[PDB]
Amino acid sequence: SEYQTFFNPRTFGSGEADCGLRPLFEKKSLEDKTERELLESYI
Amino acid sequence: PVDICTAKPRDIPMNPMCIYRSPEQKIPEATNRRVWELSKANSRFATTFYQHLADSKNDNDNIFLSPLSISTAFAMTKLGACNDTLQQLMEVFKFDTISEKTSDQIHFFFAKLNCRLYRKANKASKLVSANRLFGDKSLTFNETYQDISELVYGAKLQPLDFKENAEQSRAAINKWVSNKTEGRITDVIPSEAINELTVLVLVNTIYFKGLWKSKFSPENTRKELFYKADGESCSASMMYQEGKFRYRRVAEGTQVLELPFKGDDITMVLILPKPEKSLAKVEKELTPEVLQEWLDELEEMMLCVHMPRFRIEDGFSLKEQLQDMGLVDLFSPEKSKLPGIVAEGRDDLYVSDAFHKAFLEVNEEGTAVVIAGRSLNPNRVCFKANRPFLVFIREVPLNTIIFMGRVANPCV
Amino acid sequence: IVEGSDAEIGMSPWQVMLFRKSPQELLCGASLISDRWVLTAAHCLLYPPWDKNFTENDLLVRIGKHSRTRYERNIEKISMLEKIYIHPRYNWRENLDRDIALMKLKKPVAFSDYIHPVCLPDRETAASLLQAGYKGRVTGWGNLKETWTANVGKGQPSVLQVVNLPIVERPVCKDSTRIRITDNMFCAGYKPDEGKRGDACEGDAGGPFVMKSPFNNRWYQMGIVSWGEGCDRDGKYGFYTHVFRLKKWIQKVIDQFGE
Ligand SMILES: COC[C@H]1O[C@@H](O[C@H]2[C@H](OC)[C@@H](OC)[C@@H](O[C@H]3[C@H](OC)[C@@H](OC)[C@H](O[C@H]4[C@H](OS(=O)(=O)O)[C@@H](OS(=O)(=O)O)[C@@H](O[C@H]5[C@H](OC)[C@@H](OC)[C@H](O[C@H]6[C@H](OC)[C@@H](OS(=O)(=O)O)[C@@H](OC)O[C@@H]6COS(=O)(=O)O)O[C@H]5C(=O)O)O[C@@H]4COS(=O)(=O)O)O[C@@H]3C(=O)O)O[C@@H]2COS(=O)(=O)[O-])[C@H](OC)[C@@H](OC)[C@@H]1O[C@H]1O[C@H](COC)[C@@H](O[C@@H]2O[C@H](COC)[C@@H](O[C@H]3O[C@H](COC)[C@@H](O[C@@H]4O[C@H](COC)[C@@H](O[C@H]5O[C@H](COC)[C@@H](O[C@@H]6O[C@H](COC)[C@@H](O[C@H]7O[C@H](COS(=O)(=O)[O-])[C@@H](O[C@@H]8O[C@H](COS(=O)(=O)[O-])[C@@H](O[C@H]9O[C@H](COS(=O)(=O)O)[C@@H](O[C@H]%10O[C@H](COS(=O)(=O)O)[C@@H](OS(=O)(=O)O)[C@H](OS(=O)(=O)O)[C@H]%10OS(=O)(=O)O)[C@H](OS(=O)(=O)O)[C@H]9OS(=O)(=O)O)[C@H](OS(=O)(=O)[O-])[C@H]8OS(=O)(=O)[O-])[C@H](OC)[C@H]7OC)[C@H](OC)[C@H]6OC)[C@H](OC)[C@H]5OC)[C@H](OC)[C@H]4OC)[C@H](OC)[C@H]3OC)[C@H](OC)[C@H]2OC)[C@H](OC)[C@H]1OC
Ligand SMILES: *[C@@H]1O[C@H](CO)[C@@H](O[C@@H]2O[C@H](CO)[C@@H](O[C@@H]3O[C@H](CO[C@H]4O[C@H](CO)[C@@H](O)[C@H](O)[C@@H]4O)[C@@H](O)[C@H](O[C@H]4O[C@H](CO)[C@@H](O)[C@H](O)[C@@H]4O)[C@@H]3O)[C@H](O)[C@H]2NC(C)=O)[C@H](O)[C@H]1NC(C)=O
Ligand SMILES: *[C@@H]1O[C@H](CO)[C@@H](O[C@@H]2O[C@H](CO)[C@@H](O[C@@H]3O[C@H](CO)[C@@H](O)[C@H](O)[C@@H]3O)[C@H](O)[C@H]2NC(C)=O)[C@H](O)[C@H]1NC(C)=O
Ligand SMILES: *[C@H]1O[C@H](CO[C@@H]2O[C@@H](C)[C@@H](O)[C@@H](O)[C@@H]2O)[C@@H](O[C@@H]2O[C@H](CO)[C@@H](O)[C@H](O)[C@H]2NC(C)=O)[C@H](O)[C@H]1NC(C)=O
Ligand SMILES: *[C@H]1O[C@H](CO)[C@@H](O)[C@H](O)[C@H]1NC(C)=O
Repeated sequence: SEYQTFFNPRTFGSGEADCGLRPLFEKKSLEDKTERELLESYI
Repeated sequence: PVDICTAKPRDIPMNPMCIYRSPEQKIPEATNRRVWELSKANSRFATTFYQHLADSKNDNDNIFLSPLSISTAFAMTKLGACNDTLQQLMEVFKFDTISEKTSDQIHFFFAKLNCRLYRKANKASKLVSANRLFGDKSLTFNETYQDISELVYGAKLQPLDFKENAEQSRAAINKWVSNKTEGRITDVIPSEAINELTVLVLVNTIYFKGLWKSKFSPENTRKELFYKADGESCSASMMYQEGKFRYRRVAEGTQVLELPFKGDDITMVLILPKPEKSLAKVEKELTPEVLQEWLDELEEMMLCVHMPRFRIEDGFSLKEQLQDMGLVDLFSPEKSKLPGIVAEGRDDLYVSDAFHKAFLEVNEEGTAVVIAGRSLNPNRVCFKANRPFLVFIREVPLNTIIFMGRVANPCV
Repeated sequence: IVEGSDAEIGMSPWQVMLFRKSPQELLCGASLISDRWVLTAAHCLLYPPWDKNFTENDLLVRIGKHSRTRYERNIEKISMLEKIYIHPRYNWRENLDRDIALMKLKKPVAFSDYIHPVCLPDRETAASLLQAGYKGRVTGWGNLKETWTANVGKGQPSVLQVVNLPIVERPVCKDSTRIRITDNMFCAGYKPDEGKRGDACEGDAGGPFVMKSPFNNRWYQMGIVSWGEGCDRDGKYGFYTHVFRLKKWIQKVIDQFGE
């Protein structure tokens, strides 16, 4: 739906499927003080 | 062909016309003991010689010389010396301490010592030299002495016309030294030093510029004041870098630093006294024993180095110093004894003058520029040479002092 | 980090702190890409010119930390390393080209609100976000400013620092330095006529340069803090190892040694 794995979990371990989503932010509909500053720069 | 660097004493007979006889540290790895006792004698000579030289110059004058090159040169006269001339040579250069065999074939073992040093510095660094003895053509030189000279000293005594062409002979000598060093060392012999009474002249010049093992980046270089001994400021180009270096703060706050050249076998050692203690004081209170002791105690660590880039071209007559140290008969027309140099007939031969000139160039390079990364490696200490410091260039394993000097004024 | 700010709690749950076991000292930063692998910079472990060659047994990592010195009970986790892998053609002899290393933990670490892996880019994500002008986030406990004097323990932050920087054009990077650049690096940082500033500094190497995907809203590590000349110097930029361009080697180490 959004993220497609690349490494084999056998030798890579767990966590790739959920990589990139911070427990205290994205996963809680929260943003940090300056991530907006990053999107703005995206043309 | 005869490879002096591999050949042994017996391979080729080259005994002197006369010999002399006078009434701890561990030996380095892969080293011939005779070459080693020779290297230790030069250090004892360098100490006494540097002292006379310093007490004859201005505290604000730079100094740079190669005691090794001087000892080698006078070992060539020793080859044909006899009686009091020979004795004096032995005592002044500290040859009267080493063993019999080493003493008798000293010229050979100096070649051996030099072979080893030449191939180590030229691996990456710059170590060129131009040495020679010049005699008036009216004389008849000993051919056996010539063959030995060319084999062990690189060239045989060169006949020139001092009696009829002193200036032209003067120019030929300067042009010849300049040729052999690619324009690096010029005017070794000043005008007036050679006239129609000149019979024999010694000339030994040496140049160096080693590729730093870890070089300074030019973008970190800037003007900064340098405080000379008199008391005046001075705008100098200060280089800077951080890296791992052998360092040590010794007695009375004097700092010791070793900056190795590519290869690690040849390094530069800086002695920086506290702003309070004068360089002149360290120059008098330092001996080979204490220096070796400091060098033994150095620890490797991350530190910053602030060093001025400089140039030292020091040339001078060796005559006065050496006489002052006791080498008298060699320079005297009446008393000199150098039979071995001349053929049979009757010689009134003696050394007219001896000239030395050494050139040291130090800058950022000493091919891709290197960078080291952003990991945490804090500078434990910082070595800022913004005031007079001593310089030594040595061969690590053998501890052979190749060059020694003082940077008393780097600026313009 | 020069000109950054105290990161917020859990703002960078993949940040890893790399220590030399004994004597203990903070060497570099690093990132968590799974529950058993940590990515970092190669010169943080291997640098022959300084006789630096750290191996599994000389190392250790602390994960999920915020404060630089205070022990954060029940939040941070220490882990030893089973093995470390340095890119075979990492060029320590000149420009640190391919400055990358992988590290396998003794045992997998447990995730939490404080420990969480970051994503590695795919060709597409790397092609749309890796554009000049676009900003990424650098983080670490490195120094707060450049220094030229003895500086053990000087200029250090009390907590994780963070700063956002814009990727620069390859033409500008190349002309800002005389160090032969390669396609395996990319530089970030503000130009002189931009007024604002900031950069990574001594101690930030190995740390991650991340970007948030506007596509799936996930964070991706596009770079690894690698090198610079000084810190935040006018007309100079910080350099980072191009992670995606080395993904082939990362995969080669993983499904060959994580067996
Ligand atoms: C000995 O000598 C010594 C010295 O000496 C001196 O001298 C001195 C001496 O000394 C000794 C001394 O002594 C002491 C002295 O002597 C002396 C003596 O004593 C003192 C004396 O005695 C006492 C003597 O004397 C004598 C005399 O004489 S006089 O003079 O003195 O005089 C005589 O005389 S006469 O004349 O006579 O004769 C005599 O004398 C004697 C006599 O008779 C008897 C007698 O008679 C009787 C006499 O007597 C005397 C007396 O006295 C006695 C005296 O006394 S006093 O009182 O007066 O005196 C009187 O009494 C009375 O007198 C009598 C009589 O006299 S009259 O004259 O008259 O006769 O006398 C008697 C007397 O004594 O004197 O006789 C005598 C005795 O004798 S007797 O005999 O018996 O003894 O003398 C003598 C003389 O003089 O001599 O002294 C001397 C002198 O001194 S002064 O000072 O002076 O001078 C000398 O001097 C002289 C000297 O000098 C001369 C010497 O020294 C010298 O010498 C010596 C010797 O020599 C011989 C030396 O030593 C030496 O040394 C040496 C060295 O050392 C240092 C040594 O050696 C050794 O050791 C060493 C060391 O060890 C430690 C070593 O080294 C080492 O080595 C090693 C090895 O090497 C070989 C190394 O190692 C290293 O390195 C190596 C290498 O190298 C090179 C390595 O290895 C290697 O490895 C490698 C690797 O492996 C791992 C390999 O390679 C291979 O394999 C590999 C792997 O494979 S596998 O299969 O497994 O895999 C591979 O690789 C691979 O590859 C692949 C491919 O590639 S390529 O390129 O090719 O194709 C890959 O893959 C990848 O890739 C890529 C990339 O690419 S690139 O490049 O481009 O980058 C890829 O691809 C991709 O990408 C690309 C690119 O891109 S971009 O864009 O980026 O650009 C692309 O392309 S393009 O074009 O396009 O671009 C591509 O594309 S394409 O289309 O093309 O395809 C792409 O592709 S893709 O597909 O990818 O697209 C890739 O991919 S990625 O991404 O991943 O990258 C990839 O894949 S793929 O498939 O794909 O392709 C890979 O990679 S990975 O990643 O895969 O992995 C790779 O892999 S890796 O890993 O590698 O990377 C490769 O290639 C293929 C292959 O092939 C090559 C190899 O192979 C196998 C291997 O090899 C092996 C190694 O490992 C590593 C390392 O480590 C280890 C090492 O290191 C460095 C080294 O180290 C160093 C060596 O070798 C071993 C050894 O050897 C054996 C040696 O030996 C030991 C030695 O020897 C000894 C020295 O030193 C030198 C010199 O100097 C010093
Ligand atoms: C031209 O230049 C050359 C180069 O130096 C000179 O050549 C040297 O000349 C000296 C003597 O003037 C030579 O020394 C003498 O060598 C003799 C060696 O013979 C044997 O010695 C022992 C024998 O027991 C053997 O081991 C050896 O293999 C030889 O077979 C010695 O016997 C001589 O003894 C001397 O004793 C006293 C010193 O204590 C002297 O005062 C005596 O006069 C006596 O000579 C001496 O040691 C030397 O070997 C020569 N070397 C070379 C390369 O040939 C020329 O002298 C010089 N000539 C001119 C015109 O200047
Ligand atoms: C030191 O001396 C050497 C030679 O003794 C100098 O090198 C010589 O440099 C000249 C030009 O400066 C060369 O001239 C050319 O000679 C060839 C003959 O081989 C001739 O065909 C050409 O028309 C030209 O005249 C000369 O070859 C070269 N000598 C050699 C062969 O090495 C050197 O310049 C001197 N160094 C200094 C400046 O003291
Ligand atoms: C940098 O240094 C490490 C450590 O090397 C030491 O000496 C070696 C001879 C070996 O005995 C090591 O265990 C010591 O710690 C190097 O690691 C070893 O390197 C050798 C040869 O390169 C290799 O055979 C070993 O497998 C390595 N470690 C082990 C398991 O012994 C490392 O390779 C060195 N690399 C560089 C760039 O110098
Ligand atoms: C040198 O002079 C001394 C003084 O008399 C003499 O005894 C000695 O034999 C001389 N040496 C030689 C052989 O030249």
